[PDB]
Amino acid sequence: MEFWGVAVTPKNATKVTPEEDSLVHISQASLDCTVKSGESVVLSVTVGGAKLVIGTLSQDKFPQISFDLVFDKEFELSHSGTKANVHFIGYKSPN
Amino acid sequence: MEFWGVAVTPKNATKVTPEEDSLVHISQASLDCTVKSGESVVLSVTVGGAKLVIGTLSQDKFPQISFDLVFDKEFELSHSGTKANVHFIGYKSPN
Amino acid sequence: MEFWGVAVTPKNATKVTPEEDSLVHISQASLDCTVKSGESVVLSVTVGGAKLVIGTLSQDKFPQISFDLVFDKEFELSHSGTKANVHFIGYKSPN
Amino acid sequence: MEFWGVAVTPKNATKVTPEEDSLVHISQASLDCTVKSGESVVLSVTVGGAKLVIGTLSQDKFPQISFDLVFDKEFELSHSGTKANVHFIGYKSPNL
Amino acid sequence: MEFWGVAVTPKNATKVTPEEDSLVHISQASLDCTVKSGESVVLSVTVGGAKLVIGTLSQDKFPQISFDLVFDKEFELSHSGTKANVHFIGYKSPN
Ligand code: NA
Repeated sequence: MEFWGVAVTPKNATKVTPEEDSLVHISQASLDCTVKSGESVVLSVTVGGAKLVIGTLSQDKFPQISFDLVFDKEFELSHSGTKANVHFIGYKSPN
Repeated sequence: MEFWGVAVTPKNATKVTPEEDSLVHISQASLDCTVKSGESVVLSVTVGGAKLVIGTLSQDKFPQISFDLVFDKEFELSHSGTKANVHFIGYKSPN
Repeated sequence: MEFWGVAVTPKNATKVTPEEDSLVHISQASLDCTVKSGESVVLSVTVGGAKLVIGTLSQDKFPQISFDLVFDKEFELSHSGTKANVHFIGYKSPN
Repeated sequence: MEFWGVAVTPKNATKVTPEEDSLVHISQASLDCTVKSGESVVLSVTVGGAKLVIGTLSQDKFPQISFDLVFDKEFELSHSGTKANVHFIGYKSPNL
Repeated sequence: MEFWGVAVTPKNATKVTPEEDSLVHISQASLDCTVKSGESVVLSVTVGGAKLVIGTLSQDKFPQISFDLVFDKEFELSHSGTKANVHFIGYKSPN
């Protein structure tokens, strides 16, 4: 098992490609605020053309979420925030 | 292990059948809001005869829940919301 | 591993008996509201003559709790609510 | 694996000794209120002469915490509350 | 597994170097308040050239976070608080 993480900025999708026979586990998403805002930051993941909401963050009420997410194939993280980045952390492991 | 997720819309149940000798793990349920609302979105699962509440979401107070649920047999997810979908995410694994 | 859950009603204790060499894992407790109420719903477990509080729920502030509880021997669940049931969910696994 | 739990009262530190080659996993701490109060109940553990905060409870805002704590050796639980007990629950398991 | 915990003070980074083929699992971060404050305490970790936000604590709203973090190599913890320490707790295990 190895540390993994990525910072996802406004208006940009991050593609993540697990290595063959490996997984990416996402444990947490946290706001990295840029400008003070009450905006709702909707987190999404796209896997094989399906886009699912994985939570809503906000600076004042929901600054982070703890998760038990597992990805065996390529996925794309994105969010609706414009006044924050979202930092995803977890780990890689064999599958 | 493999990524798993489903979107559950108002009024309709989603029936999920774990593959033979496999499990579905549900890790999170998150609101995908359609219209701004303070409604309570009661989440239920039906397994065998039995329907159980697995949490209450709301756009403003409880927009997601993190879970450690495991299903070995057919189950049905539904919710009482009318102004949001609920997106369930987790993973499949053996056993 | 197998799905497990129980509904615990006002004023009544629910007894749960793990089979020999099995465990019951409780993952979640959620309010199943009957009448709208601000009451505090204190959750208890009794195991071998010890009674312990395992959380306090409320419809408005704490409608559910996520847990990592393990029971290898008979136990009883009860709560102090009168305007809701509490639905406990998790799984059985080998011990 | 086996159920484990202990009640920790005001002004009483509780020593817990895992069995040899075993661990205690603490999964939850919950307030067992005695007198209605907004006090902050700071939970601490001491292991090997180091005392660390494991969380803060309160009757109104934080009545419980869910944990993934593991202790392989003797430890001591304590808290700062005077108007509640704290109930700690989890399990024992082998640790080889 | 073995108990692991560290106290991280204002203005000081804490470097951790796991043993080879071992990991540090961090399970929680909690404020150890020094003076009453509503400050936001932003938690960060550095792993090589990466620096990621791992949550935001506050004495009044977010005094602790529970998470599932894994570090296999050197890392450094820090936070932006000035009116509290942050206590990070988890366990060491083989990798
Ligand atoms: Na399994």
